[PDB]
Amino acid sequence: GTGYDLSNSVFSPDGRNFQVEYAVKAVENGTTSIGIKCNDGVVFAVEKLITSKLLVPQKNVKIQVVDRHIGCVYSGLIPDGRHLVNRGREEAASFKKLYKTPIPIPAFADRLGQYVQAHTLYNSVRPFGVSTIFGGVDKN
Amino acid sequence: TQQPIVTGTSVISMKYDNGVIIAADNLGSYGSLLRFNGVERLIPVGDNTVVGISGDISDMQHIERLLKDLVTENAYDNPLADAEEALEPSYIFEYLATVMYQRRSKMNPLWNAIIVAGVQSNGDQFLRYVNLLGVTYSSPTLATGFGAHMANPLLRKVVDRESDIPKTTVQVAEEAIVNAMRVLYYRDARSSRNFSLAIIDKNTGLTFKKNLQVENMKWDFAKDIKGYGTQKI
Repeated sequence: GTGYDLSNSVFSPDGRNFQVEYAVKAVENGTTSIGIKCNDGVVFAVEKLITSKLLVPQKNVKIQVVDRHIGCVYSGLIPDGRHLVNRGREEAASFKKLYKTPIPIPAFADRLGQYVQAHTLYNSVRPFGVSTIFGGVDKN
Repeated sequence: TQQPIVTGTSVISMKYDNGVIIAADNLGSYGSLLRFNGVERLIPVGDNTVVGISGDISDMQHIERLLKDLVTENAYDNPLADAEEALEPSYIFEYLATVMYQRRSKMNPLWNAIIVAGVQSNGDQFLRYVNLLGVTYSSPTLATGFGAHMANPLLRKVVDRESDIPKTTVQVAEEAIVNAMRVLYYRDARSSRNFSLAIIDKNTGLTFKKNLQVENMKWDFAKDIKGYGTQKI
């Protein structure tokens, strides 16, 4: 039948999760942002649309830092992005508190990964409406 | 409720015309055993504040971790973190005081005595104390433990009241502090000869001196002392 797209964790007959696919649409509708890996670091850049002359220039920062060595930028629903970074920060603090060393990028990546995946498991929550580009430098 | 195990003795400080000075030796005692010698008890926060801690060393290390986090946290979504919105000495103190008082109120204190030294953004000198009970106070000179009994009297001969601050130079102040550290080394059984000293100047910034040593000690007169009353040789 139909209606497979009305609830978040439902598998459609072809094995898809339509709500996650709709979340992607919100992302594609967002500003463009990128990341470039160089020989010893990474660079992040984002497009900030000027809705009007009234926006104070250089004041509505979109790129965010996690711990002291990680950068995160995203496209889509900005509030969802912030929510994800808040979690990322708690995740980083937790790792440093227990292991002392600042969190490795791959480790941090999975932390965000597991959390985002978690929001595709229940119909009581909605998927994140953002795609996130992040990274930094670590032990290796 | 607990009991201190590895401990740090005195932390002394005073303010002069352009800033503040704070010092503390590098010892970590275990009862009467002078167990550790490479212990730094002066914690720099940014470039305008230094936190000197005495008491339980395990709790000191915890406070250290708390401070590094305050810095990280303050930098989040803060484009002015190294300017107008950088951590002020007064913000750091209020935070620690708050923590100290909450911990004693839950009958589980951080067994320490802390002195926060720094220069505010408007140039004002900042010097305030807080301990395991949550008790706080300010004075031209501040010292914890033994230094409260032997350092304040010497440091107060230099700055006895507020009006003496502007008349006091970095040289005079540092000289007074260094002499006090020597006196403490003479009469405090839990002190060390090596210590650190930090200066927070509203002009020269933060100067952190490591591996200082008590020098110019008088011991020669000891050769003439014999017996405990009637012995002649």
